[PDB]
Amino acid sequence: KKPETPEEQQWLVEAQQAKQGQQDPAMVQAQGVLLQGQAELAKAQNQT
Amino acid sequence: LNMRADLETYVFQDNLATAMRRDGEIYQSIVNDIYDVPRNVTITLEDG
Repeated sequence: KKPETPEEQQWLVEAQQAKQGQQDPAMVQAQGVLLQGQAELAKAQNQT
Repeated sequence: LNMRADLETYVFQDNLATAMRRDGEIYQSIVNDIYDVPRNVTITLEDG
């Protein structure tokens, strides 16, 4: 959307870069339920 | 259209009698720093 500064400015730009910073690890972390299946490949190499 | 004509002269009548009533909302007053005047408007600088 980008700031249009209607009555607020400081809280917009601050939390804008902070919300974008949350998105980057979050999408990778969402794969965590499927990381259980990837961990089977890790355990496969570990037992051997 | 005539109602909108009445509202056209509303701003040029009421504002004299009542006093003031410039539209919009802009930071000019105390509770932290004052005004907005110097240079360009800018993102969270000059008065902070």
